[PDB]
Amino acid sequence: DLKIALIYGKTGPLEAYAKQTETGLMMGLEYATKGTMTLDGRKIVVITKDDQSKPDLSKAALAEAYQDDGADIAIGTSSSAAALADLPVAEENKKILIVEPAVADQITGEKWNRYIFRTGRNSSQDAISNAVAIGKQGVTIATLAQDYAFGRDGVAAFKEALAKTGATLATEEYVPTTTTDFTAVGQRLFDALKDKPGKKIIWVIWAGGGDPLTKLQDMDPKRYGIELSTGGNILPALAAYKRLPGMEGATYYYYDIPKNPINEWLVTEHQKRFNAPPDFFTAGGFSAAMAVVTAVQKAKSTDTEKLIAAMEGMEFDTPKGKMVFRKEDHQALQSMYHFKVKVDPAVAWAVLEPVRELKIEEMNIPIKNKK
Repeated sequence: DLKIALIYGKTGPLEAYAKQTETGLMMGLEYATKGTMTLDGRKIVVITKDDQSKPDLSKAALAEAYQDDGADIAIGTSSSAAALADLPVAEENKKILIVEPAVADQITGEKWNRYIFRTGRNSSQDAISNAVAIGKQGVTIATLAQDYAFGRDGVAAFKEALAKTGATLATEEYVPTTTTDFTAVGQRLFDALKDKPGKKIIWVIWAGGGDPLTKLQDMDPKRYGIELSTGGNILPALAAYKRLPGMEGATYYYYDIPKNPINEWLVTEHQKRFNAPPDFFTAGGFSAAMAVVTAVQKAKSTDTEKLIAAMEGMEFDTPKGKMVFRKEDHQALQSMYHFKVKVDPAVAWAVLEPVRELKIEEMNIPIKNKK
């Protein structure tokens, strides 16, 4: 009777992540309902739809969920390109789509509509949290990014947040997306910082292969008194960070950082069931579960207009503590975590030790959905 559709890239390149989203969603619904899978008398049923991270298949799966399966609400999807394609389907069917995990800023910006909410963090939250984490008086930063919208828009968001922190931005380098040799750009970055007083940091934003952090580290930035910094990542990706002891940045999640009853249960039970800790996608799927149950409980209905009214400005509890759907753009505001890398040779990933929890009010996330 409460029918939730999960759209996810169960097969294809994002398979591993999609499976984690599903695990988090089911564990979150279990937690929220004390294992009953019922809410105010309604049995909760989850319908999963594999979109193969293909946008045309995603649009069709979501329509099918709303129209054939009678889903009351949907959560999706793994690929930002698929999620962006899906947004008009929510509007056409007058049903809510809770976006999770897709991060693309445009989902709550230029391409947003009133039926779209998002529990996943957006790419602006990633960049901004990094600026707030590392930006202080006595710090000078140079940035390295790929020459494409993700890189440029990420550095733009970082730069705007950094301006209020007391840190100075010395230079911005943008290199072809396919760059694998960082010798030339590395030297420009080092030359831009080496004579500055105080602390000097190269902050990197990068998607895909190329391994700029390792390649810059191989050039020995410490000889110029320069530190490297980048955002956090999923556990398999953190293996590479074992080469960067003491590196700081900000992350969406690391299992051992948040200390709250929800995360405590999630971590303990996930380890018991699967012999591994929860990751980004697990935490986000859980957050989406909690958003749905809190909304339906508050609305006392699955009517879409009642759900929108209930969800705008709505606080809900997650493994990351409190999240709130901002009324204007329906983006979940949420904590982010300033970390410092610790290298434990017995652990497969670099350990992200807590420096500070960046609370919701510590980050100004721009509102970009005004047309």
